[PDB]
Amino acid sequence: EGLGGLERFCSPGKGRGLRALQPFQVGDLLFSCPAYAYVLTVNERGNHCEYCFTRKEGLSKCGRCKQAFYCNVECQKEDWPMHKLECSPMVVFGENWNPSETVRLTARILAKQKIHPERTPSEKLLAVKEFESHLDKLDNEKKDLIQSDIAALHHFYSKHLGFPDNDSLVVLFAQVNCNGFTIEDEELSHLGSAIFPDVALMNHSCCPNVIVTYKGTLAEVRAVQEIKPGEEVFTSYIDLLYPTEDRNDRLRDSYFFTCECQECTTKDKDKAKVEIRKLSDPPKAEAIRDMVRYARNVIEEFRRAKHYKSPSELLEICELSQEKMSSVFEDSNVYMLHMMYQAMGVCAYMQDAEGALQYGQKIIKPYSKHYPLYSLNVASMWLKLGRLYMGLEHKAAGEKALKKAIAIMEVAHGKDHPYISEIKQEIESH
Amino acid sequence: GLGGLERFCSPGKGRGLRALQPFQVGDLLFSCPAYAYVLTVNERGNHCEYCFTRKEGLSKCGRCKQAFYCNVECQKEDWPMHKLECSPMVVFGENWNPSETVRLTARILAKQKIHPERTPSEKLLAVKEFESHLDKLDNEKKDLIQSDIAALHHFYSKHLGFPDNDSLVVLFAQVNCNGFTIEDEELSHLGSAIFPDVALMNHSCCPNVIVTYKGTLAEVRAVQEIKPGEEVFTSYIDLLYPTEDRNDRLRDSYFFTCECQECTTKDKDKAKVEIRKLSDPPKAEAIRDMVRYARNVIEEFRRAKHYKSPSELLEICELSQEKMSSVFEDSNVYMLHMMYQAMGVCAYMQDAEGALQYGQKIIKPYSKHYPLYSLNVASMWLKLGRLYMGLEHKAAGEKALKKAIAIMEVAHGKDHPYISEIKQEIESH
Ligand SMILES: Nc1ncnc2c1ncn2[C@@H]1O[C@H](CSCC[C@H](N)C(=O)O)[C@@H](O)[C@H]1O
Ligand SMILES: Nc1ncnc2c1ncn2[C@@H]1O[C@H](CSCC[C@H](N)C(=O)O)[C@@H](O)[C@H]1O
Ligand SMILES: [Zn+2]
Ligand SMILES: [Zn+2]
Ligand SMILES: [Zn+2]
Ligand SMILES: [Zn+2]
Ligand SMILES: [Zn+2]
Ligand SMILES: [Zn+2]
Repeated sequence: EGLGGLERFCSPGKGRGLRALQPFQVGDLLFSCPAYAYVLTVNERGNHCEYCFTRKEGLSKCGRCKQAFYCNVECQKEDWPMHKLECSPMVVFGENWNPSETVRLTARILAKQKIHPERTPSEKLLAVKEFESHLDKLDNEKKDLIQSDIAALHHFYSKHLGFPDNDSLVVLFAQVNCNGFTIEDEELSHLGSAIFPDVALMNHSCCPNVIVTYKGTLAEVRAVQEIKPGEEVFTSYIDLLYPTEDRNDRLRDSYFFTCECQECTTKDKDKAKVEIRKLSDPPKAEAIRDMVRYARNVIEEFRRAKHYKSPSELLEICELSQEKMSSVFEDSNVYMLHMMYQAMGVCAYMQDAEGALQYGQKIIKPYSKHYPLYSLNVASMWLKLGRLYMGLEHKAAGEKALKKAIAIMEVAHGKDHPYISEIKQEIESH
Repeated sequence: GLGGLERFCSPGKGRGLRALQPFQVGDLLFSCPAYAYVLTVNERGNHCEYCFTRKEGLSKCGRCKQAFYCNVECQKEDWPMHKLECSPMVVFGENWNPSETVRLTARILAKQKIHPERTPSEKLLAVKEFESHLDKLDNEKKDLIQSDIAALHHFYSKHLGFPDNDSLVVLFAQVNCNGFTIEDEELSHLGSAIFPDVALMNHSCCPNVIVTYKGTLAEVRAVQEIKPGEEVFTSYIDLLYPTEDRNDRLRDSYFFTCECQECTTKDKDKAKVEIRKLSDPPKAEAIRDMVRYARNVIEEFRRAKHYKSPSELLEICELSQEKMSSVFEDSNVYMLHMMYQAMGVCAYMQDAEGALQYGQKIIKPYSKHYPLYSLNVASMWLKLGRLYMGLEHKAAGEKALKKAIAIMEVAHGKDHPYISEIKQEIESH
């Protein structure tokens, strides 16, 4: 059928999209869409159920592989048609079993089509076969990364899968890299990847009118602005903190397009985001271009460093970069804030909560002013800063920060969402 | 309808343009703004994308950095067309290389979607009415148009509403027949455009008007005496080559055979295929062999420029000129063509002394094979002129430049900007 209040249409310049037929207010559920295929990330095993993504302590372990946990035998046998793709190879390959998460998700996509080749209730407006691939635009270096995924697919998932032509496998991974979703928790921590066909129909905008939240394996779409009949439903694919140039670089790299919304054409927030300190002698333009290029490099340098460097060395990257940037950038600069945010996360892992709160409170005020009204990046930041206070018995500034997240999350997740209950339950704990 | 001219059906040539009032040599028949246009890739940074203004120091486009404008005025004025390529040029990167015909065709579809009514550029012949010569398309020729439709969907599928593939075949066929290539004062390629009213004029190897450009505006000026009732004729091809070579391009590219005075009588075919009668007169078959050889090496040099070094291109000319000099006189148009190519290669190596030695040899016989007012002769005088100005040979330099002014003042007009800059080159001491 068709989702009530919404209609599929061809947006001029954006291919296909989702358009509203009835008015939607801030907080209204536009539609819900169950996952077509989904996988729990490796680092969250034991904390969430494999079948329904229920976070709970004490989960029944899988007898054969011991690396898959369920709430009970109910969720176990329900997940077996998909778990059988990995249960046996995880023990046979042992340490050598390490497929990418995109390959894990793709292997279950092929499995779902094999045991359910007709339209699922997850694709009432956009079938999985209709996913745009951008195959024409794949760079040669990008083509080897997709071929390396097909090689791992045959390497790990050859037991239960009937593989189509290699041409059909290249286009399948291309669609997954464009239409794939990453499930996140309340703290915006990575929980897994999934495919939501009807949700993938919505286009991108740096000033979106809806935000996507998750209730286990079910994706919920809720309006973050006022949506009138005839207006297209827009979401955000990327982190809206960085300037127009940085945003469109991720968009062109990962999705093969350049955003042309109000923010991207006028560069309104580019002044406040690339904020410069107006000392007596204003920094020359070349001194600004050098620091911005320096800031983007060290941000990518920190991403590689986390994979193999000690926490004390990751904190040294932040404190060194902050010194070099503080000569030109004000503390409200998004690059200064990013490094300070990474330093806050490293302190939270070393359980130096006092040091993380000094970073969290410093950045929270300038952080929120660069985001939309109801943003999950701001809500999760208030949650992280909130729960750190509750562990140090600072329940004054703790519940004050938690109510800020609840205010934003009640619009994004909804008032009945389970995340809203647990945060209220954390303020009740005396 | 344009005053002084009328659209009519020429017997044997479909439709054409006919004059109603007398026109003197140099009179502007009409002017026509471009319907769709595109700047060639190799002239970016030298000319504005919107108005083809040649100027140093052009504002670069922030998003793609591969599109230059005079100012933000011309930038946003070209945005309804530039947005078709701005984003894909960065996304595709190195792999973005559509043919210029596809670039121009993609902008035609953009113009018709935001302006489906009659434009002031089609006061006598609409774009929909362009002849297609679809019946005459060879099956192998159909593969080049299908290869262009494939690239059209491949590169311009984001902002374009594509009709049926049948409607796309007929569209590219119209572009290949009615398309124009904008040239500068040296007849160097600046881009492609569509001038509907200008495309109405038929071809003749002795034309009465010549088409010049003032930025993106095409200007038509008479090169002969035009009486009321006479059809307005232009030239589609380079009038240097013999009748057989000329009509081969016409049947290949425009699917017709010219039947003007030159083609029916072959008057200049004797002087163009001039043969030197040494003591033992060259055999008749030896002429057919050298002519076929000369036409082959001309196409052989055409492929070589795309991937061979300039020092190797000069070896192709000097080798062919030696073999041809046994039968052909130095005034032969085939000898002149290779010498013209050698002159251009020497000018790229900045060996202007070596290029001037070729230029002076060919300039006098070159002009005698062309009409009185021909841009091919004007541009040749311009290249020879400014080459002297770089070597401080301003005597023979301004003397060669005054020859271009004589021809260009009739073709381009006395108010044309090209006439001002060359006068500024003689005034610069
Ligand atoms: N704001 C935007 N402007 C132009 N293209 C956009 C866009 N937002 C999304 N897209 C396009 O949509 C793709 C994301 S998947 C979203 C659905 C897609 N339009 C479809 O119907 O298949 C991207 O590859 C991008 O090319
Ligand atoms: N001298 C000539 N003799 C015969 N046909 C000619 C011609 N010059 C042009 N043509 C014809 O006209 C086409 C050129 S495009 C210009 C206009 C065409 N008469 C029209 O109907 O709109 C050629 O491709 C050929 O079909
Ligand atoms: Zn469960
Ligand atoms: Zn198992
Ligand atoms: Zn944007
Ligand atoms: Zn301009
Ligand atoms: Zn651009
Ligand atoms: Zn002729």
